[PDB]
Amino acid sequence: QVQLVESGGGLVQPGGSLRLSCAASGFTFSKYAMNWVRQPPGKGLEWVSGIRPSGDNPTYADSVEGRFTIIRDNDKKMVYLQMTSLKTEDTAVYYCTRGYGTMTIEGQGTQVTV
Amino acid sequence: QVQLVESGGGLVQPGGSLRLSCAASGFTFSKYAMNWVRQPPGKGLEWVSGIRPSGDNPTYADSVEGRFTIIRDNDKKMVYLQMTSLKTEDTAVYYCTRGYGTMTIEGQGTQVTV
Amino acid sequence: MNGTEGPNFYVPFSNKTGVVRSPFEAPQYYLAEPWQFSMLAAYMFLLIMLGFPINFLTLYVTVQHKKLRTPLNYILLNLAVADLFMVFGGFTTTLYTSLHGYFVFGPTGCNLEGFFATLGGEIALWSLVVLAIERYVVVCKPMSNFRNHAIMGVAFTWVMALACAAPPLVGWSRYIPEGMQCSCGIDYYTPHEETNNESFVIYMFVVHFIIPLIVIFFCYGQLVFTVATTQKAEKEVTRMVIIMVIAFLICWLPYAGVAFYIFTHQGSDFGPIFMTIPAFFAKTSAVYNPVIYIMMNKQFRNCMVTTLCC
Amino acid sequence: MNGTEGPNFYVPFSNKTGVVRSPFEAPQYYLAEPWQFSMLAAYMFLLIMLGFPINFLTLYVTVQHKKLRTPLNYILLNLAVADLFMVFGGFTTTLYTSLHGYFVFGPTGCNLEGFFATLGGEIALWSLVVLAIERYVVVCKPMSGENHAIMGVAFTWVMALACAAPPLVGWSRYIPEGMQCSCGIDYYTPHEETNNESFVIYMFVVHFIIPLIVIFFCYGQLVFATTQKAEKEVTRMVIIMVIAFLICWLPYAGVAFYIFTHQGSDFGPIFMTIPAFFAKTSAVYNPVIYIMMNKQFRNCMVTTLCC
Ligand SMILES: *[C@@H]1O[C@H](CO)[C@@H](O[C@@H]2O[C@H](CO)[C@@H](O[C@@H]3O[C@H](CO[C@H]4O[C@H](CO)[C@@H](O)[C@H](O)[C@@H]4O)[C@@H](O)[C@H](O[C@H]4O[C@H](CO)[C@@H](O)[C@H](O)[C@@H]4O[C@@H]4O[C@H](CO)[C@@H](O)[C@H](O)[C@H]4NC(C)=O)[C@@H]3O)[C@H](O)[C@H]2NC(C)=O)[C@H](O)[C@H]1NC(C)=O
Ligand SMILES: *[C@@H]1O[C@H](CO)[C@@H](O[C@@H]2O[C@H](CO)[C@@H](O[C@@H]3O[C@H](CO[C@H]4O[C@H](CO)[C@@H](O)[C@H](O)[C@@H]4O)[C@@H](O)[C@H](O[C@H]4O[C@H](CO)[C@@H](O)[C@H](O)[C@@H]4O)[C@@H]3O)[C@H](O)[C@H]2NC(C)=O)[C@H](O)[C@H]1NC(C)=O
Ligand SMILES: *[C@@H]1O[C@H](CO)[C@@H](O[C@@H]2O[C@H](CO)[C@@H](O[C@@H]3O[C@H](CO)[C@@H](O)[C@H](O)[C@@H]3O)[C@H](O)[C@H]2NC(C)=O)[C@H](O)[C@H]1NC(C)=O
Ligand SMILES: *[C@@H]1O[C@H](CO)[C@@H](O[C@@H]2O[C@H](CO)[C@@H](O)[C@H](O)[C@H]2NC(C)=O)[C@H](O)[C@H]1NC(C)=O
Ligand SMILES: *C/C=C(C)/C=C\C=C(C)\C=C\C1=C(C)CCCC1(C)C
Ligand SMILES: *C/C=C(C)/C=C\C=C(C)\C=C\C1=C(C)CCCC1(C)C
Repeated sequence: QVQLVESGGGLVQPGGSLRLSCAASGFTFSKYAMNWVRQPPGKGLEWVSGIRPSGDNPTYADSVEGRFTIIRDNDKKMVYLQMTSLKTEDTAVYYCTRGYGTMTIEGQGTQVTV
Repeated sequence: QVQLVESGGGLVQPGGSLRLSCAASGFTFSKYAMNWVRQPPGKGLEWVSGIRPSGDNPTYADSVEGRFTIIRDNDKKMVYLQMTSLKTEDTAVYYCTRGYGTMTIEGQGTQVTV
Repeated sequence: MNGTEGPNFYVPFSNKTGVVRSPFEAPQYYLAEPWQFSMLAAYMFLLIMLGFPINFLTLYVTVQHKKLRTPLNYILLNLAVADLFMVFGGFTTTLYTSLHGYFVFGPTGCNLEGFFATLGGEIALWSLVVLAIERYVVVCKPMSNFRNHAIMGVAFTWVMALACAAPPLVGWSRYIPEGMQCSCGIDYYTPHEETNNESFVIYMFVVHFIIPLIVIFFCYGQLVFTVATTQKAEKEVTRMVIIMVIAFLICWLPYAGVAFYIFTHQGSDFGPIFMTIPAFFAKTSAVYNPVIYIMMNKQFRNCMVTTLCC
Repeated sequence: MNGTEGPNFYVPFSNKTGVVRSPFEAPQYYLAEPWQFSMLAAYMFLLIMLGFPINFLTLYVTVQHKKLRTPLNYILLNLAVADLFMVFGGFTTTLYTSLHGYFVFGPTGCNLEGFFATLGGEIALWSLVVLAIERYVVVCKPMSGENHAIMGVAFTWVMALACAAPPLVGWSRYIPEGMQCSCGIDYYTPHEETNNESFVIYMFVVHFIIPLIVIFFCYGQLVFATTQKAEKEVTRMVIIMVIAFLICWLPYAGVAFYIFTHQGSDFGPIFMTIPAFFAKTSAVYNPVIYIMMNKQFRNCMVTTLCC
């Protein structure tokens, strides 16, 4: 029975900072990759960031290129997202997804409002 | 160049009467059949009545069964529709179509408002 | 009403219930049971399935061999070419449409199905005209010291068949879905004066059907007082020409008769199963002809095995 | 973000551009040129076209004749049965999908394509296991026809169903490959929930390598008018039947392993689709040899055709 916690996030002022979390439970964590995906108000899902199973090579969207940074802990089953120098459009509900896809396992999410 | 005139019709009070007309032009008239079709406000087209090329056997919808009656003049290229004992829902824009189909040549028709 | 005419189509099923839809826009499963449409697609598969190899191999064997250049072989190659144009041009569309239940391709999809199926039957017919003339000239011998021509006789079939199948595509007449709205054919139903299909049907029946039959039975009438190499090559080939016509008459009369019945009784009470049975039955025109060329003519059958078992 | 994994699928093409779609929902013409999809459908037609007659006639001739009941003929009928299940069960779906550009049937449409194509190769493989054992027993003669061979045909269908069925059950799954026109065992995505990683080890070793050991074991034993030809030509054809199998299935089997190891690496749709569709000649190539090499059958085939 798979479970993905969606810790970290809340209300932050423009040009601020925020470090999200994604605790994994009930599967071989380091044998899969993990991504971050957000849900803007009105607009469709955006694939934010992604990283390999080992964690060597991270990839970001052009939207949040360089500003955001993704990193994972294989030992403690966690995926972080240090979001820095935020903007108004980054206002969204953030989810962490498995594999390489935008399909989201059910998660608490996190209301990141900028 | 085919042309179908849509004479007869106008404002009539509930339970009244009205005799429509449909003058044919620019084709062998008696060599095919003709129908009547109406456009109620909001709802889709209704096939009202139809008749064979010779004019022997007429057919009516269940909606206007017996009340309406169709008859054609092959000599003068005309199709009539003696609509009797009208109702409120008969309010529509009436067209006469060729063949056996609901596709209406020309347009405008006649504003039969009950 | 009895049928249901439209701009492109004519559905032989009353639209009093309000169920009738265009056979280009939506499926026609209200005409007959959904499994009956799969029965067509299944049947239509076997026509394509046994059509390609027999027509392809017959084309291959005839061309591969420098021998086998008798007029009989030229025409039975000519058929094999047309029969492939049937299988690829026409039968693909109907097999695809039979599945979906309507001409999802569109009005042009209908044209393909009718066109190449019309060619197949006319090219086969006008070929039997050539064969009838050829068997006449050898037996009765109207021109002395006579016995190239076949190649010009193949040009005759493609000229005459295109005088039938092409005009619908141009404007004079049209191809319209028939029966279950899975096949297509010449508009026997709607007069459509704008298209002038009424005049074409007279043209098609007399010129593209009846006149041939007169010429065939004219030439057969010459061989009434009549019926190693010359005693068999005259007999078996001319015998096969008759069997080739006999099979043609079994094949195309069902459709040709029903087409005339509908041409006379336009708007009468007839269902979708009426025409679709003899229509799809006539699509055996792809396979039956070069089965006889193998079955009867053993001369070819020997040289066919040469190509297969090398 | 080299590939694009989904619940059902894995598209070997990055979804940074945002273009990638599910190969069950929409067509995949962004993977390769639209004419390359028609190239598949054209190629795939000829497999179905020359597949049915050769397999059907070979089935017909074998059953029609009361003669021709040597184990060789039983297995080459067994193949002809399976090869028809390929042509009808699998090849129809891929030919239809190749046209449309995606599995419009749905996830079950993928299962058909993979299942019967998996059977065809495994039934053919486990048949070559039986043939290798049969040619061994006659030549080397450890023991001093229509029985053992019939049980050997039961062996192939038992072992092939141990490969192709479990994906349908739950252990492993069938997933679109390359251009997303064929399907196959999930090498690309671990999908631990399904446990396809464990199945791939199972499939390679147990379904494929074990056979190859048994075949080359039996071939290793044979290193040192009727009986002099029926022993030679048949055992010779068994070798040619394997040689053709090794040409056919190594391309796919190698690429499948490459992808199994390098999951998430940069590879395109053309990588797998070439050896995948190449391996679909498994329907036709086997009973071409049975006609081409074995002349005994070729004679009796003509009997059925030219009566
Ligand atoms: C076989 O028999 C069946 C049933 O008997 C028949 O099906 C009907 O086909 C007709 C078309 O031939 C359909 O009518 C159309 O409906 C359109 C909208 O209807 C939908 O929404 C209503 C909801 O109210 C539903 O009940 C309905 O089922 C539909 O889903 C309508 O837009 C069409 O007409 C407008 O557009 C044409 C094209 O431009 C125009 O010529 C018309 O005049 C009309 O525009 C309006 O004109 C009036 C008058 O000038 C104007 O004041 C008004 O502003 C315009 N409209 C607006 C608001 O913009 C059309 O009537 C009908 O829905 C079908 N019924 C079914 C099955 O639902 C088949 O056609 C028959 N088969 C054949 C063809 O043989
Ligand atoms: C490859 O990458 C592309 C990148 O775009 C992915 O495409 C996006 O897929 C997501 C999947 O969820 C889509 O997100 C959903 O959009 C719905 C609305 O889409 C339509 O309307 C919007 C109007 O704003 C148009 O812009 C858009 O084009 C569509 O016409 C929303 O209604 C959905 O929200 C609902 O469902 C989600 C489920 O997760 C809930 O969380 C929400 O609360 C809500 O109930 C959802 O946001 C997104 O629209 C797609 N983008 C595009 C291009 O339209 C591909 O999916 C990906 N490839 C694959 C198939 O894996
Ligand atoms: C739908 O199809 C039916 C069946 O073909 C059509 O019925 C035909 O209707 C005409 C006109 O009523 C009949 O003509 C009359 O026949 C009688 C007896 O044969 C004759 O005495 C009259 O002088 C006249 O010719 C015709 O017989 C009848 N067909 C039969 C026998 O069923 C019907 O007309 C079609 N519907 C439409 C819209 O035309
Ligand atoms: C896409 O594939 C490329 C090529 O295989 C990957 O690049 C490799 O990245 C690893 C580290 O993750 C390096 O050790 C290799 O040297 C790289 N290969 C070379 C030489 O190009 C890339 O990481 C893949 N991207 C993702 C995230 O899937
Ligand atoms: C399945 C599709 C078909 C049958 C399409 C068209 C067929 C014709 C137009 C056939 C007509 C005739 C032929 C081919 C043979 C002689 C009689 C004919 C002119 C009625
Ligand atoms: C075109 C469809 C295909 C290739 C579907 C599935 C194929 C397999 C699962 C093939 C695997 C293997 C077989 C059948 C033959 C021996 C090697 C193998 C186990 C990799």
